[PDB]
Amino acid sequence: DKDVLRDVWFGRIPTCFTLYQDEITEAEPYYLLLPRVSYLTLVTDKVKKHFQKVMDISEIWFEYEGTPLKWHYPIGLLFDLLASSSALPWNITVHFKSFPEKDLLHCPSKDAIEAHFMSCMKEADALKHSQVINEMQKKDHKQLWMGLQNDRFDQFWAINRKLMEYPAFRYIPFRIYQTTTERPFIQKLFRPVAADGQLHTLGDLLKEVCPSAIEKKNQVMIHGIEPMLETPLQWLSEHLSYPDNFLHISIIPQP
Amino acid sequence: RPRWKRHISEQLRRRDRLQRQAFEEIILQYNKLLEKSD
Repeated sequence: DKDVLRDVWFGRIPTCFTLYQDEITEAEPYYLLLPRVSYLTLVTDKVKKHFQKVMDISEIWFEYEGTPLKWHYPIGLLFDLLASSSALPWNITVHFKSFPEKDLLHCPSKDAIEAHFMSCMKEADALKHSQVINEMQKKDHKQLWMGLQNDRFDQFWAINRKLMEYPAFRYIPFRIYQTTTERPFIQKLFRPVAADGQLHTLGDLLKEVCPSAIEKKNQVMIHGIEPMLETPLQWLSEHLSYPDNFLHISIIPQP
Repeated sequence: RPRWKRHISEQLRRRDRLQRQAFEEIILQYNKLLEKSD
């Protein structure tokens, strides 16, 4: 189903970067389409280029509705978990001072993201794979990053298909994020096939892991859609997984 | 082909229609003025 892979990779989020009232300076908002699959770090440079004309120091951090955004979460998940309900565009407020100690350190360094991004893959592979990432050379690793950094679907997915094929997955890499839960997210072990070999379902995953989804009717959103629970769990892990081989699933309220 | 497979391809298509294509043309124009006016 190469059709789904392309639709997910080329998904964008309209975002309006506004500068906070306290920031020193006439600054006009910056409009930018964010790749749902990428991270705020990669898009941060263009925000620095625009607002740098008006400025102080460039230790930037973004907030949405007053809660800073996490550099480690994909842009897609963050919008899904926090902003999906409100109208477009994604209204982000840019800050250059008052840096918070609760948020992650200053915007991570290009490799620090590549490192974090590959850690999510090696971990992911460990849940689904023996091992494959250990087989392929360190030459291919730069292809997976370059493909994501430069948004080259072909360059990225040529290598990533090996990570999605299983001999005739042991576990499904997933992280369930809840807006109002003490923990950051819920990650556990789950198999794509039951004791009788039947394909597992999205509803089965939640039933075993996050049963609290089913007064205060929740919304299971992935990549900005509500996929009906009948969906086989494997096909999601093969197609609707983020570039880091992980299924980030959001539990959201309803209007 | 399956209902649940088709539903996701419908939802993704409708998604890009409201989110990306809705703003792709206007956002690029705006940025060109911003730089042309600076």
